[PDB]
Amino acid sequence: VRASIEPLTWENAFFGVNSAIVRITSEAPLLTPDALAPWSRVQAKIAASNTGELDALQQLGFSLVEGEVDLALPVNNVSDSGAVVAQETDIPALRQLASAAFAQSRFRAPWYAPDASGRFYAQWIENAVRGTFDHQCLILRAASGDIRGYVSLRELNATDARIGLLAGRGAGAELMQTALNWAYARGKTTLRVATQMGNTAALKRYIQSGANVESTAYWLYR
Amino acid sequence: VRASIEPLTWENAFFGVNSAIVRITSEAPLLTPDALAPWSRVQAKIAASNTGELDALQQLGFSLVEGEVDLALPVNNVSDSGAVVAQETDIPALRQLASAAFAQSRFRAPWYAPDASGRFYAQWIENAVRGTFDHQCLILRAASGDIRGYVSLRELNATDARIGLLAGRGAGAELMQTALNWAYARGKTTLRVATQMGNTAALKRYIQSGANVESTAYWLYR
Ligand SMILES: CC(=O)SCCNC(=O)CCNC(=O)[C@H](O)C(C)(C)COP(=O)(O)OP(=O)(O)OC[C@H]1O[C@@H](n2cnc3c(N)ncnc32)[C@H](O)[C@@H]1OP(=O)(O)O
Ligand SMILES: CC(=O)SCCNC(=O)CCNC(=O)[C@H](O)C(C)(C)COP(=O)(O)OP(=O)(O)OC[C@H]1O[C@@H](n2cnc3c(N)ncnc32)[C@H](O)[C@@H]1OP(=O)(O)O
Repeated sequence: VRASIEPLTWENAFFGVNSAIVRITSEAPLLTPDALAPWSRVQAKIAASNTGELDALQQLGFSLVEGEVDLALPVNNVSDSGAVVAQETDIPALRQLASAAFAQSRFRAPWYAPDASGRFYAQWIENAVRGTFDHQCLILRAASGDIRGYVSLRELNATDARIGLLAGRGAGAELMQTALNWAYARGKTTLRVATQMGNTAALKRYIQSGANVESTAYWLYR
Repeated sequence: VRASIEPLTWENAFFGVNSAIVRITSEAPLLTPDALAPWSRVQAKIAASNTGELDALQQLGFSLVEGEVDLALPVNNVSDSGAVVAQETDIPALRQLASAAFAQSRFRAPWYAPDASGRFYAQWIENAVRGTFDHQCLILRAASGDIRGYVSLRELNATDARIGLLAGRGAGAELMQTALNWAYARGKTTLRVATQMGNTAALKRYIQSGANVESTAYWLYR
């Protein structure tokens, strides 16, 4: 296996770690134990179909962290769910929800500090509200005015949008409708969303809403 | 961590190995390096969501071999693809096809001998041909009489049937039609099918056919 090793600059500043990511290409230097050695953490993402790469990376000391499924949904005029655009005043509530809901990502212990995953996704949802990572966060409210669901969205290109984060017990159908309507309004044909392999509730909901699988992957760390 | 460790009786005789399967549970002896010692190969299948078990096993030196997705679809509106029940005379051709099609299985080298996977899948399809009404291999024919595709099927219980192997380039739709019809003929309401996480062509076909995800798992070996 040949691959470049490059620092994950953003994550390093955010987590306070010395981490890099492997990028497998024909032209890169040989991937060797010596090259990998000084890094506190190294990450690799590979297609789940590529058993050659899996074996090669396991023979360089990498372990499975999690599998990922990336799905796509056709976008049509589904009509709105009554969702509203999150405002700056919703940030504390959303950060709290997200930190609780996304504690078990690929930034989980023992790979990262116990609080790292919650911090990462609290920041993600805040950035969505502010429009600096995702473009918007959309919210559903209960009768009491409390948030019962949210979904963050961004435009990817001329044809595609992507769900960043999505959460809300019993609100899955409505949140998918919300995300598809947002994409439709922006002239997209395709709405993309990825989830962990283990997240059967999410997979089921995406498929119920019209998704099909586009790619599958493993994240492996050293 | 506690787990039972049991010999894989059939595989041991078939492959000529001394292997066992580990299943993590509270009412079992501690899972230790010593308990794992007297085996040539140990397997574990875990829910993809169970990262606690993943890391327990990785601490004991288990490695990912592959991920699986199990899906189900309702048996509703069925029809006749023109498929036929495989006969003894079809066995040599089917063994040849299945050995080739399912090469990159969880019995691939380096985990097993180079010929192991081919032997296993040829035996699988042969067993299906030599089955009764409860376990069959069905063949789709080209106009030449050649095998265009095949699917193995088993009755599970009062409500369910399961697809074992399914293969035929350009024949996915017709093979799913065949399977649904077979299940219907036995008054089954639910059809189940598992595939490897990396098999996006199979995943897409199953979802196109109305399947949704039921469970996801990793196979790890030591
Ligand atoms: C882009 C991304 O963020 S991907 C990750 C998606 N987000 C999450 O995982 C956040 C937590 N999950 C959720 O908010 C919701 O489960 C959703 C949005 C994924 C799905 O919502 P819905 O389709 O309405 O499903 P709902 O929440 O009603 O769940 C139904 C059942 O799934 C189960 N379930 C739901 N989430 C989980 C979970 N994280 N772990 C285990 N079981 C779960 C529940 O037990 C529930 O009850 P039942 O099994 O007794 O029927
Ligand atoms: C229960 C089980 O056995 S699950 C495993 C299913 N069986 C297999 O994987 C055997 C090989 N594959 C096949 O027989 C079939 O392609 C099926 C049944 C999976 C799907 O059939 P269809 O839905 O008709 O898809 P089709 O055969 O048209 O394939 C579509 C594309 O996927 C690709 N593809 C199919 N199987 C595979 C595979 N195992 N690995 C990589 N790519 C594949 C094809 O090359 C084709 O590419 P193209 O569109 O660029 O020509």
